[PDB]
Amino acid sequence: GSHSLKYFHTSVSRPGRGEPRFISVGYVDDTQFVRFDNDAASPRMVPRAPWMEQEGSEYWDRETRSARDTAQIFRVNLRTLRGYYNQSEAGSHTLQWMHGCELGPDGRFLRGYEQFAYDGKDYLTLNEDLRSWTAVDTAAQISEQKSNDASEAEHQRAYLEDTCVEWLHKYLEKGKETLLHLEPPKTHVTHHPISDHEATLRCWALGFYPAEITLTWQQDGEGHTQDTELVETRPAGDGTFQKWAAVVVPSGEEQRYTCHVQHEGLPEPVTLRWKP
Amino acid sequence: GVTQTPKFQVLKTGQSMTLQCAQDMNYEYMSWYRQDPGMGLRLIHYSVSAGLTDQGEVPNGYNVSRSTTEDFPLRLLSAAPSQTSVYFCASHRNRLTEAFFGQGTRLTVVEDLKNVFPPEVAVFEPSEAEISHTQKATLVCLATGFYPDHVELSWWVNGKEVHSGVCTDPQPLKEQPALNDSRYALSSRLRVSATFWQDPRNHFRCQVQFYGLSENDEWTQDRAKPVTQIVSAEAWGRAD
Amino acid sequence: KEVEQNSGPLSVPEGAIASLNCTYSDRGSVSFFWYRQYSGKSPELIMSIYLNGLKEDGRFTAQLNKASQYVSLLIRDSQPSDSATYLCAVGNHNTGNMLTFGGGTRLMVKPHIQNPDPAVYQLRDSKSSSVCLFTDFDSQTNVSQSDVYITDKCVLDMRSMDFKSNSAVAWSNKSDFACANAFN
Amino acid sequence: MIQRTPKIQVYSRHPAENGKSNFLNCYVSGFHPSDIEVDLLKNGERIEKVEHSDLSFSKDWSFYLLYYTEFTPTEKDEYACRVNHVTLSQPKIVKWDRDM
Amino acid sequence: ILSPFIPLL
Repeated sequence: GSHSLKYFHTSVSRPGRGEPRFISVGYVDDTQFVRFDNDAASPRMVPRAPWMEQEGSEYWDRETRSARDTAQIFRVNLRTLRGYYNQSEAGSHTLQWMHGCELGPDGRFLRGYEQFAYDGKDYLTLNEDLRSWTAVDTAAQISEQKSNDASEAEHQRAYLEDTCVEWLHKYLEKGKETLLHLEPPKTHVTHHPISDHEATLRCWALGFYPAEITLTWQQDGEGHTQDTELVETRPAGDGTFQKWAAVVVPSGEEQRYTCHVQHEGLPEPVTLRWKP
Repeated sequence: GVTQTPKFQVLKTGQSMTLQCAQDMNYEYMSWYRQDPGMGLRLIHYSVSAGLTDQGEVPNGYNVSRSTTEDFPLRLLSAAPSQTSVYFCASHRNRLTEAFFGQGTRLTVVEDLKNVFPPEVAVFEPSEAEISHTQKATLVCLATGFYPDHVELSWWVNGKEVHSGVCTDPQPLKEQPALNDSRYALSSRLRVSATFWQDPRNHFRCQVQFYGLSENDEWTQDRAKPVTQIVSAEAWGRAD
Repeated sequence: KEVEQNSGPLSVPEGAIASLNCTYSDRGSVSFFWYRQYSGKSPELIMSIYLNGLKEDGRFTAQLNKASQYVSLLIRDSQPSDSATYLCAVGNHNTGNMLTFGGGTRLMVKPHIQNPDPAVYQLRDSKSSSVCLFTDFDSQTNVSQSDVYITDKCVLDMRSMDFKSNSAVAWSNKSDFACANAFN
Repeated sequence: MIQRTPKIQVYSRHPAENGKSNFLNCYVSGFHPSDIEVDLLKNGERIEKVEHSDLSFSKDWSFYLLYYTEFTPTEKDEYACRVNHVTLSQPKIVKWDRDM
Repeated sequence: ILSPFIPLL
């Protein structure tokens, strides 16, 4: 089914403390796999998944160049946008760029995406047709026009539809064990007395991948108007993800309560109950 | 968009020379290609942005520098005959997108400046045979004994430049095909009706712009100094 | 040689479709270009293609097939203006050295000589002393090659008669100056 | 020019067992701009040799990072995360609860 | 891999 190859680019201006910071990270699905950062003597693209640790110098030399090139263009763009907005050299500014291509279950291009953001708001967006843009303002309109005159959308569509997809395949293969051989949640329920008369049941879901997951509490196998705390899905550090969902319930009614866990790595949804 | 200079240039083996290139598009990337006759462009050197350079396929003999965004001069260190070639500068927005080239520099390097000559031009007059057989008259032009191959031949009719009816040779002919340093010939045809030929108040001129030495070159031989110049020839129209 | 073109030259009849091909070795190539260069002048960009497929502008069509690593150009309704060298350029992302050029293919658009009247002439120097001139032959005649100086053939266009002759000059210094059978 | 204040979570990689080696995570997320200062604390003392993820961002453009260190939970020891940002008047400190 | 195509804004 749907896989994706995404890069996320960050350029931050550092007035008279060097040129701007540029960081680039590449994900397949929920798995970071490469990285570039211009804080070092040699800034080089580098692996950040064990399964890239065996890619040869042709890969790294090229992607190094590629990142460098983008960094340098992003310096230019930060200057340019300072201009369009008449801001001083003294201020620090952030330009961000996210792009990706997705596969369908057929193994083929499904959709592509590309967006720019100045100082944390949308600036310029590539439209779903990958043939045109959407500016948010006058400044962006100058950028729209420049891109139009340059057939940028064509060039990006070529990357997104073709090259992006070619390489997503290569990576999915190389990282099969991580990307395709999923990790179901290790799943359990803890009990935490609040007061004399009521407890928190908390349903854990640990070490799962990918990050998409659904935790649900049921009273007598049905919804409940009951306090339902749900924490943001969080990285364990090891490539997997964690999440819990708690409800507070009257002590001695913990058996009315069941946790429902849906995740792609399970063969089937699991239900769960506090075991004394 | 891209101003490259100069258009023509002769050089003595061992001389040094700097071709100029400038671009108003304010793009990061700039390049120097050379192109030998019948072949593709080959990349000499390029510059990813101000303050950077990289080598291309055939860097040897050449130096580049990128101080400004706008300019990217190419420097010949010590000229050799092998560096006789046409040089194109280009500007580019991204590394792998559209190259926008300049007008080009055609540059011949020669052992000794004694070997440069201007062209000897001669208008030829229509065959009488062809005047009756067709009622159409071909004026021929022939520019002889020039070197280097740096010429631009025009026809002017009553001191006005014509294009219709015209056909210059594409390349010139080596007077001596053996010698590497042979001089050149170049033919051209202006054809017009036998009626426009025989009106005697009509003037046909074959102009040939030549590019050789500058004023500040130094000449030490009996000939007149092969500077840049035109060389013309004419006939008038004839009642018959 | 990374970018292969055939030098030719290729002939196409005026009005006919011309077709020009290019192959390239590196699967890393991500951008593709057709440049037209008139003798003497600079390369001038005819068409640019990046996505696999067909792209059309005016009389021109380009087709890219990265699977088989060829790019091609088609010129509909060939005009004498289209006579030129055509340059294939790829952008190789694996090596990054700007655009890599093929050797070029020269295209000669030959016009249909209406009424072929192959005649040799002779023309007196407009100052005392003569040159030979093969003229009015047809576009399928190819002119043949010491001290016997023969040019290549070249086509003029009197517009006020919709007339086009081929014309190929020759001369010598010799007194022994045949001319009448100069073009054998 | 948007500014967004960091969300913080503090947790072990594996569920804590006193004496058994583990990892301590601080996950900051939801913040803009990028610049941010995170320390991991044992009993108020800053832990040296803490590492972190490369800087990435979400669909809303907000950034996220994971700071982490090897650690060996004990019954009595306390751990926490201290975070300072531009959106913060003074450091925020979040204490590690091992059941959270 | 990274895009070989980078917009100039």
